[PDB]
Amino acid sequence: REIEQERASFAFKVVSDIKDKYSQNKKVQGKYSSYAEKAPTIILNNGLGATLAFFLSKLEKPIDDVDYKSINPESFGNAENIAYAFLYKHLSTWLAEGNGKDSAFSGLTNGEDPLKYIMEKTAIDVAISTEEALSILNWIKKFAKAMLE
Amino acid sequence: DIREIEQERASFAFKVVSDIKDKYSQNKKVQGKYSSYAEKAPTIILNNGLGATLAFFLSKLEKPIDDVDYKSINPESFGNAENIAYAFLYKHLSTWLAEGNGKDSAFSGLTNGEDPLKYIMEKTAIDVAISTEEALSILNWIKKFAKAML
Amino acid sequence: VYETSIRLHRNYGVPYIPGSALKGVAKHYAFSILARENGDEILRIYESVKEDLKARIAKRDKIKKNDVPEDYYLTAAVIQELFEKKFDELGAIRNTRVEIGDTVISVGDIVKIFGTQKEEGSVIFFDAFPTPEQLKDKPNLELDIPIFFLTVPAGVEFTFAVASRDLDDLAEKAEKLLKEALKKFGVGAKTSLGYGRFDA
Amino acid sequence: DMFEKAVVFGLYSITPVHAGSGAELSVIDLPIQRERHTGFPVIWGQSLKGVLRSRFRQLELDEKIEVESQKWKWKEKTKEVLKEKADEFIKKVEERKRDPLLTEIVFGPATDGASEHAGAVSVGDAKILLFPVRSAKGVFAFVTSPIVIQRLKEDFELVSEIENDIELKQILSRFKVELSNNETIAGNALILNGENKVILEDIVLKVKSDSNVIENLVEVLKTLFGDNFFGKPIESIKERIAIVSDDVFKSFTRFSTEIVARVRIDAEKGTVARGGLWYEEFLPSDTLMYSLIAVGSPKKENLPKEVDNTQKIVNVLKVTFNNAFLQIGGDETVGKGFVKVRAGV
Amino acid sequence: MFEKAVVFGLYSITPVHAGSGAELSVIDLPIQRERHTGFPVIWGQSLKGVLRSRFRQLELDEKIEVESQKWKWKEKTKEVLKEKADEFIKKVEERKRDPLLTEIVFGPATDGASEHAGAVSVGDAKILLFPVRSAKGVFAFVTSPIVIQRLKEDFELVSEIENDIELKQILSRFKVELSNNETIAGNALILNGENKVILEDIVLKVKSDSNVIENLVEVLKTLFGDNFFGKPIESIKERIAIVSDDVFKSFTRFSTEIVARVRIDAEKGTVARGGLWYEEFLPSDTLMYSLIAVGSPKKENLPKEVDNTQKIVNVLKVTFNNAFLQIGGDETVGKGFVKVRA
RNA sequence: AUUGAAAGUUGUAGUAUGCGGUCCUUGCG
DNA sequence: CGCAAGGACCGCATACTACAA
Repeated sequence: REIEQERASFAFKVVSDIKDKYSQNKKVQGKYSSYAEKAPTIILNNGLGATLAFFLSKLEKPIDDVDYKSINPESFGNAENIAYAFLYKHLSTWLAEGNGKDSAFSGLTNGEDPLKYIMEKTAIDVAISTEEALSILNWIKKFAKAMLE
Repeated sequence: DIREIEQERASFAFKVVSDIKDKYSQNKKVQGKYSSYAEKAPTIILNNGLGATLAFFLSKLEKPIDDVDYKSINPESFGNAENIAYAFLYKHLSTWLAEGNGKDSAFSGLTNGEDPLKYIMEKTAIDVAISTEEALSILNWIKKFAKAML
Repeated sequence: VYETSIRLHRNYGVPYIPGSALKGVAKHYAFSILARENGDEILRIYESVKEDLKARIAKRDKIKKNDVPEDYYLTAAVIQELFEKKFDELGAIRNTRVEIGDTVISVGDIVKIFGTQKEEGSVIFFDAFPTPEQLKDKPNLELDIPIFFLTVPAGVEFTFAVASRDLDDLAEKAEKLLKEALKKFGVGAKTSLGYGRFDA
Repeated sequence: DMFEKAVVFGLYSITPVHAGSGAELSVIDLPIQRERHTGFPVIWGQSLKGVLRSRFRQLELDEKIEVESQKWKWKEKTKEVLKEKADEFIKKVEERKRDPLLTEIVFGPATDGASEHAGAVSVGDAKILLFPVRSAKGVFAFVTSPIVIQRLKEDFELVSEIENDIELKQILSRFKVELSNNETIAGNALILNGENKVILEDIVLKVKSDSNVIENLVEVLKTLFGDNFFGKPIESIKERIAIVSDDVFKSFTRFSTEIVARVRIDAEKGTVARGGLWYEEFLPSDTLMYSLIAVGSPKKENLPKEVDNTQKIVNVLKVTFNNAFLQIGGDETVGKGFVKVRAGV
Repeated sequence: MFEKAVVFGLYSITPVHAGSGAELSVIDLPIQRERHTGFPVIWGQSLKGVLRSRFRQLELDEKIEVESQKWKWKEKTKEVLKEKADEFIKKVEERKRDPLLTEIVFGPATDGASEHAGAVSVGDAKILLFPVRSAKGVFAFVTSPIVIQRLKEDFELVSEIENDIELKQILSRFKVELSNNETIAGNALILNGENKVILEDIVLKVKSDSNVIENLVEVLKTLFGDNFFGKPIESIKERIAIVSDDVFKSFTRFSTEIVARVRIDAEKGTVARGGLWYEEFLPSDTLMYSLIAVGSPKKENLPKEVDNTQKIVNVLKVTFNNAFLQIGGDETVGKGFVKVRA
C-alpha cells in the first residue's frame, strides 16, 4: 500500500500545484479538470504511445526534439496549452522518476523520457508503463475533480 | 526481445520527420507542404487505392508510372517545394513498405525488397489490401509526428 | 485523384444533396436574417460576448482589439457563438420575431427546431434526390470550365423533405425557412457565382 | 433458460447508418462498432434494446399501442393492476421517474426501480448478413461470406432449441460451401459478359460453377421476411446474390464504407472554423442486418390478464414493430440512421 | 471419492461477461480473472448455479430423460418419501425446496442444508483457445504451451478417477516449446511471404513442427465429439496457432472487447447524470473447458432409477449435450449464450 | 508418569437487476 | 490556395449473510 500512498501524495501535490497557478482564473482550473478526466479514455482506446504523441501534438510550438523535462507550462500561451503542458509534465515526471530516489516508486523509466523509452524498449516495458499511467491517472482524476475549481 | 510494429512505426516516423526538420529548417514552406500532404494522403488512399496514390505521387514528380525505383529517388533533386515534399513523402512510404523499420528490427517491410508499385502491379488482392493497411497505419503515425513537431 | 469531385451516390451514381448541407444552410440563413434586422439589439444585449469575439478576431488577425469593426459579419459571428456553448443567455433575447417569408418565428422557436448542445432538435432534414423522370430524358450531369468539373445542369428537379420528431409543429416554419434559404442563398460550393440557387 | 418463443428481426437500411464507437486518433475520426477478432461491422444488442424501449414507451404514452385490438391506456390499465398504489405509480410516471406499465412489464423496470424484478425480452446482437457492394456489370450486389452462413446456422439451431422445432435445423442443414480464395458462387445477373468472371470493386476473379446453394439462401429469406426483401421482389435478390471467401469479404468491409468530410464553417470568415474538419464513417445503404429476440414469461407481480403468456407478448411485439421505420445510431436529425424492420418466426 | 468424471466444453456463441467483484480501477466492470497468472477464468460457483437452475427448470417440465422414462417430480417424490412426501410437495409449490432429482444431484436448497451434500462438483472453467485477429486469413485461434500443460495435468487427475492410461499417453505424446517469438501456425494463417505470421500487432516466425498441432486436433476429436461444436474439425485444424507464454498472456489482457455504454434521458435527448460507463467482454468463439466430478450419492433413500455414479453420469451426459446455456450478466442484451458439449 | 485421549469451520447459495456512444455542427471560401 | 474536432458525461441505486452445528 506504500505505492498507493505514494500515488495519492503525488496526485495531491500536482493538483495543488495546478491550484497555485491561476488560482482565481477558473479558466485554467476548469480546463485542467476536464483534461485529467478525459485522459484515461484515450489510453484505453489507442495505447500509451498514441496518447503521448497526441499530448505532444496539441502543444502549440515547434517542440524540437522530445523532452519530458523543459517545456514550462507557464510559457504556453493559451490556457488549454498550459493545462495540457501541465498534464504532460506530471504524467512524464511520474513515469520517469516517480517521487524521487528515496520514494517507494522510483519510476519505471529510470529517469528516461517516456516517449523515447517506449520507442526503444521491449513490449513488457510498454505494458507496465501503460498500467502504471492508468493507475496514476485514476487517482489524479478524483483528486483534481475534488478540489480544483 | 519482442517489439510490436507499433514501436517500430513510431521509431520510423520519428526518424523521417526529424530528418526533415534538420535538413530543411529554413524552408518553412517545404515543412508546411509536407505536413499538408501527410494530412491529405490517407483520404486519397481510402478513396481510390494505394496504387492510385502512388501513381499520383509519381505524376506530380514528372516520372513514368510503369517503372519505378524508390531507392533511386534523391529527394534533393526536385526544385519546387511541392515537388520536394512529394518526393520525400513518396520515398518514406515506399521505403517503409519495402524494408519497414529494418532487417534487424521485428518488422522488415512487406514486399521483401521490391518496389511497392510493382508489388501492387503483380500480386493478388489480399497482398495489396494488407499493404494498404500498413500504409494507412504508418501515414497516421507520420501525420501525428509531423503535426506535433513540424 | 482528380482535382475535383462531386458527392455521387455510392450505389447508383446519381448526384444528391445531403441533409447536413440543408441544416447548415438553413441555420446560416436564419442567422443572417436575424442579424440583418435586429442587429443592434443583439450586439447590445450580449456585450461581453461581443468583446470576447472582438478580442479573438484581433488575436487571430494579429490586429488591435479596437480595430475590429462592428459590421454585420461580427454580428453573425456573435450570434453563432451565442447558439454555441454560451446558449444559456440566449433566453434573454428570446422575444424577437424574425419575419421569415410571411411568418414570424421567435428565436426560442429557432432553438427548439434546430436543436442545441443540451437538447436534441425536433426537425429532421432528410436528403434530396433528383426525380428519375427528369433523368429519363434530360441529362443529369454536365462539364464546366483547361480546368473542368462536373456540375448538375439547370432545371434539374430535386425533392426535399422535413419531419417533426416531437409533437412540436415547427415543421411548417422549418419548411418555409428552408424554402427561403434555397431561394435566396442556395446550397453548394462557389455559391457566390450564382451556383446553388433554387426557384419555385 | 426462461425463454420459450423467439423472433428473428431483419433490418434493412435505407439511409447510411452510423453506430458510434467513441472517437479514435486514426484517419477516421468517428469509426463504427466492430467485433475485435473478426473485424466485421456489428450493432450491439444494447443499442437495439434502447431504441426499441424508447419507441415502445413513446407509443404507449400516446395510447397508440394496440394490444388485442385495443389501446393500452397507461393510467387506466395500471389502475386495475397496481390497485391502491396506482395513484403513486401514475404520478411517478408523469414525473418521468418510472416507465409506463406496459414498458415496465415487457422491457423490465426503469432506472429508479431496477431492483423490482426482471424483464422478458433478450434482444441480441445484430450480425451482418448481406453487404451491398458496387459491381461492374449489374449494380449493387449482396455479398456474403461462409462465416456468416455458419453463424446463421448456429442461430437457427438456437431458435430450434428454444421452439423445440427441428424444422429450422433441417432447413439450414444443407448449407455447406467451400469457396476458394479467388472463386465466387455468383448470380447470373452479376456475371460479366465474358469468361464467366465478375469484377467486384478492384477484384476480378473466376466464377465457380455450383447450384442448389444460392436458391437455398433465398428460401431462408422467404421463411421469415414474407416474400419481399424489404418490399422489393425476392427474384431480383435471388438473381443478384454473390458469395465470396472470408478474406475478400473482410477486405470489402474495410474499404467499402461511406467516408464523409463534414466541416463547420464559421460565420466571421465564412470558410471553416478552427479545427472544424473531420471524417465520418458510415455503413452503406441497403445493408441487410439480422438479430434475434427471445421472449420469456413475464416476471412482474400481479400482471394484467392481457399480458400473461409469452405468446401474447410475442404477438404484441410482432404487431407493433412489423414493417415499421426506426432510427438507429447517431445523426438522427442530420438524416442518417433510418432502417426498415421486419419480424418473423 | 469422485469415482466418475465428465469433461465439459463450452463455446461462446455471443460475447460473455461474467461479473467480477467490486467495480474498481479504470475499467468499470471487468471479467473474472486470477491474480495468480492473469488469464480469464469462470469460477465454478456461477457454473454450478446456472446448471442447477437449468436442471430444476427442466425437471419441473418433466422433460428430463431419466433412463428414457421422463421421471415425474410429484410421482417419484410420492414413491420415495411416502407419507411425508405430500408435505414436501407443498414446499415445492411455495418454491422453497426443489424437486427430488435436482435435490439429489446438486444438493438441497438453502433452508434444507443439513441433510446431504451435493453429489456433483463443478470445477473452474479454464481457457483453451482464444480468438485473435490476424493479417492473412482471419480470426486465428491461439493457445500456448502452458495451456497444454494444464490440460495434461487435468488428464492425469482424470486418470486418478477412471484409470485412463491411454488418455495420459496421448496427452504425454505432445511436448512443444516455442522460445520467444516463434509460433506453430496452420497453413492458412501463414503469410504468402517467407513465414512471417502476423498476429494483431506482432510479427512472428513460423516453426516447422506442425505435427504437434495435428496431435492437438486429435485430442479435441477425442474429447469433444467429432464436429468441433458444430463445424468441421479439420476446417478448424487449418487455423490454430501456438505461441510463447508471455505473448499469450499479453493477448489475454489487451484483446478482450471493450464497450462504452450510456443512458439517454427521457426527453432531453442526451446522456444523464451517471450515464456513461465501461464494460469488458470476453470475445465470441472462445473455447473454455472445465472438469465435472461425481462421487457417491449421499442422499437418504435415493430412487432406484438413479442410485449409482454411472446412472448420474449418464443422466448428466444426456441432459447436457449440444444444449445451450445463458451465462453471466447482461442476459437481456444478448450476452452469455454458449454451446455445451460433454 | 503432563486437565490428558478423542472431533475436517463443514454443509447449501449464478455480481445479479435497469440503462440507445448520444447532442451540437453546410466540406468551404 | 489553402483549411486539419471540441466540448459536454466520466457508474449510478440496491442487494450489503442466513440457518444449523
